[PDB]
Amino acid sequence: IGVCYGMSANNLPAASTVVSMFKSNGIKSMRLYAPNQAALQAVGGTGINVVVGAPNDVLSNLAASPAAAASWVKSNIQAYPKVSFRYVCVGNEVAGGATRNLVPAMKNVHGALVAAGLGHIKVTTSVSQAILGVFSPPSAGSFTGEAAAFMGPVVQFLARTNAPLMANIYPYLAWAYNPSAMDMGYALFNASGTVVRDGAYGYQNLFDTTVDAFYTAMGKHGGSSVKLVVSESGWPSGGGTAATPANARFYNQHLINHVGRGTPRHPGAIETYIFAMFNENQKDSGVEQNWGLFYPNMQHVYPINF
Amino acid sequence: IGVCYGMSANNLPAASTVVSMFKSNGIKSMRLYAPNQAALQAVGGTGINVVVGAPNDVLSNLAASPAAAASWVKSNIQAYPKVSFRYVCVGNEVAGGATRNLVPAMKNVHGALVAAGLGHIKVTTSVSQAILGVFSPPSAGSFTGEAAAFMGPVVQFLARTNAPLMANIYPYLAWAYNPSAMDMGYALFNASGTVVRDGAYGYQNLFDTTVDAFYTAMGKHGGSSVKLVVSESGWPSGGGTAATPANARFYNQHLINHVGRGTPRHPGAIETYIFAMFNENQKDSGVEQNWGLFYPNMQHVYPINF
Ligand SMILES: *[C@@H]1O[C@H](CO)[C@@H](O[C@@H]2O[C@H](CO)[C@@H](O)[C@H](O)[C@H]2NC(C)=O)[C@H](O)[C@H]1NC(C)=O
Ligand SMILES: *[C@@H]1O[C@H](CO)[C@@H](O[C@@H]2O[C@H](CO)[C@@H](O)[C@H](O)[C@H]2NC(C)=O)[C@H](O)[C@H]1NC(C)=O
Repeated sequence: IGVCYGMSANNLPAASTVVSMFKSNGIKSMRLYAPNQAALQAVGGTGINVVVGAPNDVLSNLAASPAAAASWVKSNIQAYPKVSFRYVCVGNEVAGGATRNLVPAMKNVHGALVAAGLGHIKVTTSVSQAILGVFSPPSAGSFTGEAAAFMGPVVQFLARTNAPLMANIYPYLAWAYNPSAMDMGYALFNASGTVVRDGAYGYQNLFDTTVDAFYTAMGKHGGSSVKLVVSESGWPSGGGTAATPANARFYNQHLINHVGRGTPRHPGAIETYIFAMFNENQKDSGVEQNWGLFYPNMQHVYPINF
Repeated sequence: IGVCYGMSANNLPAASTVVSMFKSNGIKSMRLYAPNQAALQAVGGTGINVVVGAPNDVLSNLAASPAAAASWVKSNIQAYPKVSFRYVCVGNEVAGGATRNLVPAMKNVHGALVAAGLGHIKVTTSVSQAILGVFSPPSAGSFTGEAAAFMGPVVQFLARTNAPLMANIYPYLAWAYNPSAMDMGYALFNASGTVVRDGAYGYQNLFDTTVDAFYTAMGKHGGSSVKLVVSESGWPSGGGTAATPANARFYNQHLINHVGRGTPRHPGAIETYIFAMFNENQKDSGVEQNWGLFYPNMQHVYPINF
């Protein structure tokens, strides 16, 4: 399992301490939202797989100038030969007109990587579950109209480069939108006795439903060979309805034990990253400040066996 | 929210006055059942979105001749450059053998719109909730055998053109059909909790159930990417059981406050049109003459905030 190393806080431990926590807890992969020099210098030579992101504010530059892309790769990838880079995630939940820069930026970063002999590092992007117009039933999975406009080209690029699509999937957020619309147990991996039939397949949790819905949506744009990586998933420990340490532990521990089995339509391990390592005090007040597995003081918010 | 501007009456205010009422009340969209000249002249330059219909009696002509369709578009659409046209609704609850002319007519109108540089105006059709063979539970939603025959091609045409399907949904009529079959509160938006449990999903009102049933039916015909627009919905203020100003206000005010959040399986705003602006004295005696938000003299039948 992997863990997202969010840094929107002013009281987190230093990078080398965090890298050490990953190692002592058995966390194999780390997702960074930007090429933080401290984190990259510290994670090198530790064996931890790294997903490094190109933040949304640099997308325009990477799309507009392939030279800028080669420079980005040189300064943030080639500069750290000891780091086990796995993917370069270009953008995170890019929206609006900025989506037009997505494919061009990915193409330019991809070209720069291959040229440096670093072509084993796959280029992808991370999308929100909100781009799904239909998630239930999974067999009818489709992207919304707006999303379909840019997702078509994105999915086709991933298919031709043999790169996976990254998706931030949060059963908690789908449920919290309207608590009366579905049983909480369905979103929490606690829906005993509940089997929602979709043709020949039976679903027991919202995570599987959403993952399979994404796969169906991708298949409609020529992406039947594209794998899905869950780049974010978690449950808040406070700040909102059902956001408690007990529910967060239940969700995350069940998630960890579940991803190796896969979904009804897609058996097999699903690469997953839990959001997030620490509670981040500089995010919005409410659930947003309570997504951490650890408190800034390094104490577990709740027990977890990775 | 939008409002249907029905004209089956002999004592309604002039079109320019009606348009003034739309503005002063905050009604953003208007549905016309025919390209009424007085109305189209009066609504131009107001910003009010317009759904214009091609009445059932002109369907065979539009289907048989591309030239007739181009002429219809020229006289009723191109002739009003100041009108904010949103959709062209070809037919309203077309039934029997006339349904064979549906797709041909839509194709011809669509072709004419594109050639004129008005391809942004989507072509659709409006169907009755009566074409649903099963509406409960929503996961089992499906069209009647007869409806399925023509709905397949209709939904497929809509999917290919990125146009929505319009549906006239009336919880009142479904309930009034057999009052013992369901609690009136369920139809009126006054149920306390979950009335229908569908797998992990909970429905507390008939409106949501019907909308989701339509989505399921469409998905079964290749229309999982097709959005639904509620082209009509309301509650009568007199002329029948439970038809009172208090119940009509309750239903309509709750609908207005509800549609922005969507349904259990389709969260998000649902484009909705309330039937209707005025009570229409040339309709059948009973509930049919009491669907209005306003009396012909322009007084509110009941207080409403849009
Ligand atoms: C997982 O689901 C079970 C079964 O619904 C939950 O256990 C019930 O919890 C309620 C709490 O009010 C009790 O009244 C019931 O008696 C419990 N059922 C049984 C069989 O003991 C359990 O709380 C859920 N777990 C989590 C973490 O939400
Ligand atoms: C909406 O539902 C409420 C609650 O069921 C109705 O109010 C109750 O009506 C009964 C009459 O049978 C009274 O005895 C209760 O005291 C009322 N409860 C409350 C809290 O007021 C209400 O009448 C319904 N509204 C509509 C328009 O049907």
